[PDB]
Amino acid sequence: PKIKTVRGAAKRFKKTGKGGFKHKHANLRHILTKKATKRKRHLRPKAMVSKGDLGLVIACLPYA
Amino acid sequence: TAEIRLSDLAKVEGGVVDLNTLKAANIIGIQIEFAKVILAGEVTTPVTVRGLRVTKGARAAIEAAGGKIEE
Amino acid sequence: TRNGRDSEAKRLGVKRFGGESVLAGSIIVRQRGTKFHAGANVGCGRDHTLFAKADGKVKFEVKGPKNRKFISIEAE
Amino acid sequence: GIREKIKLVSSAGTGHFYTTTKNKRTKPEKLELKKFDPVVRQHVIYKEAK
Amino acid sequence: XTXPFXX
RNA sequence: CUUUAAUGUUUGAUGUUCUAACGUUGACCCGUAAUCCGGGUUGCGGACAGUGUCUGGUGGGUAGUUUGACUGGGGCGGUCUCCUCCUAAAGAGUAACGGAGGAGCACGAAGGUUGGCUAAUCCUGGUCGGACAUCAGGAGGUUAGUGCAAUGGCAUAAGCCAGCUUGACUGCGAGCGUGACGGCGCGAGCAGGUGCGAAAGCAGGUCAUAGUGAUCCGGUGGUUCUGAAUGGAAGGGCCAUC
RNA sequence: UGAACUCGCUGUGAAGAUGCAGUGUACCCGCGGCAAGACGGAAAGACCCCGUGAACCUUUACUAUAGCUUGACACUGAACA
RNA sequence: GUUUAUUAAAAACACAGCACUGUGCAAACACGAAAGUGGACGUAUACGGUGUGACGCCUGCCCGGUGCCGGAAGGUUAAU
RNA sequence: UUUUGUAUAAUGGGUCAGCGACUUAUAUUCUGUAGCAAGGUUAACCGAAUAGGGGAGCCGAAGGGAAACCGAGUCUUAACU
Ligand SMILES: CCN(CC)CCS(=O)(=O)[C@@H]1CCN2C(=O)c3coc(n3)CC(=O)C[C@H](O)/C=C(C)/C=C/CNC(=O)/C=C/[C@@H](C)[C@@H](C(C)C)OC(=O)[C@@H]12
Ligand SMILES: [Mg+2]
Ligand SMILES: [Mg+2]
Ligand SMILES: [Mg+2]
Ligand SMILES: [Mg+2]
Ligand SMILES: [Mg+2]
Ligand SMILES: [Mg+2]
Ligand SMILES: [Mg+2]
Ligand SMILES: [Mg+2]
Ligand SMILES: [Mg+2]
Ligand SMILES: [Mg+2]
Ligand SMILES: [Mg+2]
Ligand SMILES: [Mg+2]
Ligand SMILES: [Mg+2]
Ligand SMILES: [Mg+2]
Ligand SMILES: [Mg+2]
Ligand SMILES: [Mg+2]
Ligand SMILES: [Mg+2]
Ligand SMILES: [Mg+2]
Ligand SMILES: [Mg+2]
Ligand SMILES: [Mg+2]
Ligand SMILES: [Mg+2]
Ligand SMILES: [Mg+2]
Ligand SMILES: [Mg+2]
Ligand SMILES: [Mg+2]
Ligand SMILES: [Mg+2]
Repeated sequence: PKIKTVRGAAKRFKKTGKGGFKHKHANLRHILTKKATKRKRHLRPKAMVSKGDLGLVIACLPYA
Repeated sequence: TAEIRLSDLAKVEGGVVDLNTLKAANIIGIQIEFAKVILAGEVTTPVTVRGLRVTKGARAAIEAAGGKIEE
Repeated sequence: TRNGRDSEAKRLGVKRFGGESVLAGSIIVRQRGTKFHAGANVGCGRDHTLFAKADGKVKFEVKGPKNRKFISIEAE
Repeated sequence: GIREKIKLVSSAGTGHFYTTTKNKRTKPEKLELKKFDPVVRQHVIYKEAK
Repeated sequence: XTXPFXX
């Protein structure tokens, strides 16, 4: 049987050009008023999954 | 929506690139409603592209090869 | 009244010692007060981090009638 | 915790707003400040203070 | 189960 | 209006009967040599009761589960996130149910900037006035102060006061620190647009270091980015926020 | 019942030794007897803790539910104040 | 009298007696999706449930809590 | 065997013989190897049946953006040094 995708991972990580994964930052969902504008601003753009986490991400996305 | 290469297009047989033609030449997909021509690969024979968005690059590439681009 | 508490260590200290060649913007010290004061080409941020403003070599000095420690950045 | 969240809204058309707190229990007067409004890209007046 | 072995 | 009182309209509503649905675990007749059942006749009830669907309440009667971890065994007690100092062996880091404390807020000024200013404590003198209130002088030299715990800073003040004020700006960010990670911190500089200053210049909150909660789901505003035949719309995305 | 050519003492040692070190003692093999040892046999400790185990039992634990109970509609009609 | 057949025979269970409380009979109650049946071919001097336990002398104070019983005006309150 | 550590007085085995525990399927990636190579390969099916037909499809030669879309660029932002 085909491996099944961890469908929640596929809603959170996207595979990119050199084979990595972009992902949205954490902490820009609510409780916003107290967080510095600077802080929030650097959380807007997306980011790469870390070296230590590619194991896990990739495990969750055979078909990425 | 699909993308087309300069590298294709010289292979539709009937120097006229349009959705059903590419499709026939098996380069896009039976259900594609829209397709662009990217500056990828070289283009050599002149050729006519009908009803296909075309990037700046691809336009130069195609036009230099003595081809036409009629939306 | 029951002890048991403490707080995460703040990794304060010298990050680049004398002679070290750093790029501009590079933290030279994480400190709490101003043990060190920014000298030439060295900045002082909010927490009193001293950072570099020009690329060059970390110099440590003692200047003034107060005899205060200063960190500067000389061009290499 | 007494202090209470409020929005400052842009006097310009733009629905833009900033966000902060105040001690309604003592400074009930609405809060009016000049803040940059990045839609009109001009320092305009901001109002309201819950 | 009843104290000494095996009462 | 302070609060009552006289017809309505219909509508149920409490109400009155009726009988014909329906109940009869009264009597009788026949199928029948039958305390079942069916039909019939009568008596008694009667739109009640009862049952179906929906619905509030009750419901250890039954059912399925939950009922944390650290711990000088376990339990009791205590503790669980964060901040400060010591233990920590003069870079970082570093354990214990080691030693001591603090936070889960506050401030539209207690933020910005320009100008200015400088404590504590003791002695001497001085109305009410006292060991200590305010006044003057000398000593003193930051032992004061810093919204708060500790530590480190602070006079060029970061301490104190006034004016003008919103930089407690939006977009970004070379380059660093710190983290297994999520992430967290510092940051010159660039662009727009601000305030204070004659100007050089300063300002992206507060002397710094606590003052906090991921993700999902949902709310509000913005924004045609998306829009399942097409145009719309719902819903979704994106940005702000709860 | 791993295999045995299967002694004492004092030490040592995964810390209570026939088997290790030192030393003492003892010719080879039975039979009748005794139970101080072989942490003797039997039974994967019942105490104790642990497992995000099991089962029953309890209750103003949670969540449901049979039952009990409330009303609305249906089976459900007529004539009068 | 009964009881742990196989480590407990007992002071435990039952018991006559007593008290509460339910029940108008198609009874309450109990086994049953139901029909049917026990209760009972009984009918409140009966039948069920609960407690207490011959008998003698007796069984006081408390209804706030928790249960239960009664209430109807307000308040709150379902489907509709 | 399990342990920081076992002659251990901790576990298992009276002895022998036979038997007794990392497999299989489909996905997926990686290494090695073979083929072909900007291409590679076909599935069901067809069949002259391990041939041949069948290119439906799948992977790859293009990315960036949530997306519209743009494209060797793209996004971010009014714009980026
Ligand atoms: C008054 C005398 N008693 C005290 C209770 C001595 C022990 S006992 O007989 O009573 C009982 C059995 C063993 N126990 C121990 O406490 C015990 C303590 O250390 C030890 N056992 C060490 C050993 O003796 C290990 C031995 O190899 C294993 C044994 C003897 C275990 C046998 C199983 N018996 C039980 O589990 C009984 C458990 C209950 C009865 C508990 C009570 C405390 C609740 O008693 C013991 O364990 C009791
Ligand atoms: Mg959001
Ligand atoms: Mg095709
Ligand atoms: Mg239960
Ligand atoms: Mg525990
Ligand atoms: Mg150190
Ligand atoms: Mg050291
Ligand atoms: Mg201050
Ligand atoms: Mg000044
Ligand atoms: Mg005096
Ligand atoms: Mg439609
Ligand atoms: Mg449509
Ligand atoms: Mg010994
Ligand atoms: Mg011995
Ligand atoms: Mg003998
Ligand atoms: Mg065991
Ligand atoms: Mg056991
Ligand atoms: Mg017995
Ligand atoms: Mg006996
Ligand atoms: Mg009775
Ligand atoms: Mg009794
Ligand atoms: Mg051990
Ligand atoms: Mg040994
Ligand atoms: Mg052994
Ligand atoms: Mg032995
Ligand atoms: Mg054995």
